[PDB]
Amino acid sequence: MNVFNTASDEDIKKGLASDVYFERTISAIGDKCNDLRVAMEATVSGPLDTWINFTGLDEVLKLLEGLDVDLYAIPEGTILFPRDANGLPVPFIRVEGRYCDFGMYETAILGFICQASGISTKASKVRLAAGDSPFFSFGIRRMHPAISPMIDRSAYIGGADGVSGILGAKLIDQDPVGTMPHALSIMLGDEEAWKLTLENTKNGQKSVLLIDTYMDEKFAAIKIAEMFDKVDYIRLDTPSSRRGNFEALIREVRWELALRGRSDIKIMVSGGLDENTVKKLREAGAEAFGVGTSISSAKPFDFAMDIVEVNGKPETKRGKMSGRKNVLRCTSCHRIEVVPANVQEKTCICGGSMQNLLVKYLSHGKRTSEYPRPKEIRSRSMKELEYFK
Amino acid sequence: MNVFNTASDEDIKKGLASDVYFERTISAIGDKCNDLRVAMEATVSGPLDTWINFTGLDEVLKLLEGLDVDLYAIPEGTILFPRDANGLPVPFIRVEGRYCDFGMYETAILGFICQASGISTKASKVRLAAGDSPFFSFGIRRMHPAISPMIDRSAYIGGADGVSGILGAKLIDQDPVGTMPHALSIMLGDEEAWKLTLENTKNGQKSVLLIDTYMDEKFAAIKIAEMFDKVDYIRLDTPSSRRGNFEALIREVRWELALRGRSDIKIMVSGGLDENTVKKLREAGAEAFGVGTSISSAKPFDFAMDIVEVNGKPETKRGKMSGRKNVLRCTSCHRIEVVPANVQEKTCICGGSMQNLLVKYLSHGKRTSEYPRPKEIRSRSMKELEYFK
Amino acid sequence: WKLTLENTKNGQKSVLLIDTYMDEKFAAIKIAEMFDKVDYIRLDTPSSRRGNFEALIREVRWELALRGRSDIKIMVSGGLDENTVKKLREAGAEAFGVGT
Amino acid sequence: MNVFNTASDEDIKKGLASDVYFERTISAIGDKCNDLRVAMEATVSGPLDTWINFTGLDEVLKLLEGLDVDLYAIPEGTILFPRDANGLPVPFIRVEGRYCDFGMYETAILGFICQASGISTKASKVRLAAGDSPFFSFGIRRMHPAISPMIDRSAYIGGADGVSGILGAKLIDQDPVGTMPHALSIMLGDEEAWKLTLENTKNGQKSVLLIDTYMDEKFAAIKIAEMFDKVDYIRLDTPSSRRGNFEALIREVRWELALRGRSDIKIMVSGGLDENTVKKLREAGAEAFGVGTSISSAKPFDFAMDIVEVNGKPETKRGKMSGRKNVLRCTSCHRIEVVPANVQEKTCICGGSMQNLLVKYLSHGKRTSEYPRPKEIRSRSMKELEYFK
Ligand SMILES: O=C(O)c1ccc[n+]([C@@H]2O[C@H](COP(=O)([O-])O)[C@@H](O)[C@H]2O)c1
Ligand SMILES: O=C(O)c1ccc[n+]([C@@H]2O[C@H](COP(=O)([O-])O)[C@@H](O)[C@H]2O)c1
Ligand SMILES: O=C(O)c1ccc[n+]([C@@H]2O[C@H](COP(=O)([O-])O)[C@@H](O)[C@H]2O)c1
Ligand SMILES: O=C(O)c1ccc[n+]([C@@H]2O[C@H](COP(=O)([O-])O)[C@@H](O)[C@H]2O)c1
Repeated sequence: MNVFNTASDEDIKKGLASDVYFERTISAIGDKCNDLRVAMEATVSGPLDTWINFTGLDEVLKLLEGLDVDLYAIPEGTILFPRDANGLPVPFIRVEGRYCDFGMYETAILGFICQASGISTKASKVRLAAGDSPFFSFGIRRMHPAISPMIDRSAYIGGADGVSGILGAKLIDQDPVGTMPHALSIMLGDEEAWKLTLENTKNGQKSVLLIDTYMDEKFAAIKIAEMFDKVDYIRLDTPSSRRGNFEALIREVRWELALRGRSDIKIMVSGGLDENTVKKLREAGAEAFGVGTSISSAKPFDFAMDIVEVNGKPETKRGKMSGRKNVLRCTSCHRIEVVPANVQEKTCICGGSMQNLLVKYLSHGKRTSEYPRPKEIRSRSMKELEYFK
Repeated sequence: MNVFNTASDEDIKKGLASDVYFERTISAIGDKCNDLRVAMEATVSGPLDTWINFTGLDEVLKLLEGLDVDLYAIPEGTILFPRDANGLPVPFIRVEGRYCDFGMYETAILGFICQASGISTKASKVRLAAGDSPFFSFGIRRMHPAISPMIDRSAYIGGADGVSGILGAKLIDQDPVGTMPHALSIMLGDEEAWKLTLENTKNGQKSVLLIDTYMDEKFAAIKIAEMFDKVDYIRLDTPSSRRGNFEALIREVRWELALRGRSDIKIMVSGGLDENTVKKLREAGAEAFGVGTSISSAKPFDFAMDIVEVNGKPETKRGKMSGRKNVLRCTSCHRIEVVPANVQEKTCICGGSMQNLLVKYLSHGKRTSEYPRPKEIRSRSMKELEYFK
Repeated sequence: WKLTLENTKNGQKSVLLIDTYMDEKFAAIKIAEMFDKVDYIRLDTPSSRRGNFEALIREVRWELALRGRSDIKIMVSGGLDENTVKKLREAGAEAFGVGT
Repeated sequence: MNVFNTASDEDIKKGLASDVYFERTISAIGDKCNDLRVAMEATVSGPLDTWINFTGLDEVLKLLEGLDVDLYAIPEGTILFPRDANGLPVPFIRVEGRYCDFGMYETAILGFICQASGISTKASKVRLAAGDSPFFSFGIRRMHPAISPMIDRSAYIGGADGVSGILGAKLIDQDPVGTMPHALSIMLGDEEAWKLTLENTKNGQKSVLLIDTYMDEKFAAIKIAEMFDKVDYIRLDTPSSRRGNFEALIREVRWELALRGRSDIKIMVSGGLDENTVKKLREAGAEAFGVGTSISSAKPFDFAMDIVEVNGKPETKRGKMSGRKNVLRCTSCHRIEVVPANVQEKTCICGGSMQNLLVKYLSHGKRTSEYPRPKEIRSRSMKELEYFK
């Protein structure tokens, strides 16, 4: 339909971004369509050995808005495990209405939550490792450009303090983050590149200088210390083959700077960073992190959507549990317990009462509240990430 | 800019889908821009323990067409390793021109080849395992819908005989593939669902019936054998928790059918399939495969783009090899050898002569040939996949 | 099933083997809404159908409670071990037939 | 019923050695009994990563003789894998008749083949490792005495040249094997014990002297060499805690004997022997082996018996393949292929023709041939063990 190999928002809204057997089956159903009301629930088949930071539901609402459907879901930014206290699959969203009215959208709805959720969950992990130190989403270049804005949104909501993509920055309503590339230094030499970068950085923003382009990080650090003065960060993006012991290198640089009484210069690292990498380099002395691929490429959660009830009667296939359900959670020990939809709360001297986490976002196609902006959502997940060490 | 969290083709064409430090650095360069001609080469830092089936270059050409740049690259569908006979990084594409003229596109260019390449490479692996048996791309639902068309294109070029997505089908100029979903059987019961599916399938296409919704695959298979007649395939999408030994189950079904002299009914499997899974189930008796997540979620190759020459002089950073280069390959023992761009061919009694694999696709922004359609490209990769067992 | 029930007397609990033809889940529903005095339901799931015996057992227990028949207890058997027993018990199995 | 916790032959013949639910179910069936003819086949669920040397069928015939049943089976001593060329379970015996007529015997029939088969299969393994060297079944003391005769029978049929048990010896029609115990040496001292043993050994039999009771095997070996003359074997049953390197010790002894030109004295080992142990000690110089626990305690094969057809119609449960079946094998490349009972032979240019391995041993309760004696059976398994390295 368009220039690149992508689906326009129109196309996806028309049911064009889907597996053909859906429209073909709806077509086969024909007249019976009018008489088939169902409730479908999305659950995680995917990785069960990890909690998840739910994200991407905003996209689902924009898609289903208008159809005569009811939509329940766990708010984005909520963190929990895929199975509850008793090993039951936790339903993340429930859709109700005439099957033929939205059935062709299964592909898109899953797509909206699988990939986004893996991203935000990976970012929350990095968030835990980075501690008080700032980290940024630097990985849109590893994924197809068309989805670069949602990648940065999920990395942000997941915990990133900032983002490098222009469009994602816009979406989360923050200024894009950026330092200087090796290119500048390869074209103009270090000195010229460093001077230019400093002359071009204004208040409100910190100075960052890339130093591993030509020299050894240690001598490049000395040269900068005794050449400039207003340099906030020094960034090391050490080539893989020079990374014998990145931690030892970072200690060496910090020592060499303090010796010259320039321990005011902070260190930022980037390049093939991970939560493990981040934790180690931080204990080594790195105070800022540029994290890309590990986050932008997070494996998606394997969400599945199934009809759990038909025309009021619980009905499913082998492997699924039938009936509409709610997701209750203790107001205290954040314990979960999936229950039949006719149960709204449950007591538990363990920690007060258990209240439903599901929330109605659409009623007959209409929104039931104003949707939170990214900042509000990541403010929620940071509070929720609290209960996870 | 648009409804969903995506970048429109306009946005990406405007340099909007990128890391801000690129435009910011180009901006800083200012007047010097006119005097900075560079050649940048994309190489695989990514997985080195595997060959790659290069895909996504078509998207790169549509992006760079118009800029006053020269573009060299390895044609899509070429299969090779990231390092050559002597462990040197193989350059997959080279761009030449004023740095400020395209420098902001680094993010998009990488995005176009990293993710697509992982997909097509994973599909070639499945292609090797499926043997003569047909397999289809069934995984767009795991990834964001906006990029569903490129996913199916790469799975196709990589070896898939067919694809389930509507838009991807259109792009590769083939009819979308589809069978029947559990939903149909959950709403109308098996019998009704099976009868409907058969009545709704026309010549040119084979009949496929999903059987694991309510019954045990074995008894559902008997019931179908002695109930219908014109049923080409039987599809098993056995729930994970019922998959004690999927291979043994498949043998059991095949035996039970032959006993009733209905070995004409073929078996198709789907659900969490892998190349290993595919190889085993095929040795077990499965004759068709629906492969999703393992392919749609393939890890991306970690491509990196660097300035390798400036205003005619070889120049790079630590970790990269400078100078423009060519990629020569033996016409026989498909051996590779990266060399300086002033070397077009090399002899080698090992197998004739070594000829350059790089091909000029853009000259001063103009195409230098008509771009191949998906069918032509996968016809190339199947020939190339020949030299790989 | 009818024969087994008619043939079981007081002092002893009723036990019905359910995995012979149907999927344990649907066989469990069918029994719940067909009988009433069935103490135990026994699953001797064939090895090749045992993808995740624990998950299957949870599925059955849920499907029964939904129909308010959580009074029906579950017994497992077939290639059981102390490890197997500990896991299936945490899964919801209340009786075990342990052989080999 | 008797002194010890055993089932008399009467008890087992009466259906007393069984799981109660069998008679209880037959009882429940009542009048329908007259109308329920079935065919049940025994298959190996058990270890599938190994071939099996089938044994114990003789016991099954003595149990079923008289009942109006037909019995097919693979002859004892046949060696093969549990699954055929295509991964299908191989049926080892088939019983046909009124279910109520023998159904209570399932427990006993399985018991007769599971444990015996593990024993004979383990012995064939030791047989392969022992090579040309003789080994004996020495393990009845680890198992309940009541079944000591069947243990030695299976170890013999499996490959043992001799057996230590009195009753088992009788059953295989051979003289029991025996050397001298530590007791004799603990009560009378070595010299007296050795002299007594020699004075008490007659022609036809070799002399064997236990030497590790008091001295170091090396010095005890010297002492014997220069004290006696007609000593055929020297037996080392070195205590576990003295077995630092049993192989090195054995080499040391052999050297010390040859030095004194007494390499005519052969060495026999015993104590915690295995096929691996046997292979190593044999390469070390041991020429005879006393093998116990590893054989007498062999894990049983997990045989299962199921109704595969009812009143002429193929019928089974999930997990089993229905219908009566035959087991065909190539007269050459000893390949197997289970097929429907209406197939007696199959061609295969691979190696002549495939002929049925199943053999009718009972017809209406009557034997259809004279049953082979143990010697004939192990003569068969040694020929069959040929095709296994
Ligand atoms: O400097 C920036 O603002 C910047 C923004 C986005 C990505 N990057 C670069 O891309 C690399 C990190 O991506 P990755 O996948 O190796 O983690 C690292 O070498 C950075 O120099 C750099
Ligand atoms: O039937 C189709 O045409 C079809 C097209 C695309 C995806 N699917 C389904 O999605 C599942 C396979 O995706 P996956 O990631 O588990 O490999 C499998 O259970 C199929 O039933 C099915
Ligand atoms: O139901 C009984 O009373 C019964 C008594 C003894 C043994 N069994 C069966 O034998 C199997 C268990 O033995 P095992 O070695 O697999 O643990 C299991 O499938 C049961 O159905 C069953
Ligand atoms: O000497 C015999 O005739 C003899 C007959 C049967 C068993 N044994 C002994 O029992 C031991 C071997 O049994 P095992 O289970 O350790 O292999 C070994 O120490 C022998 O001395 C010895």
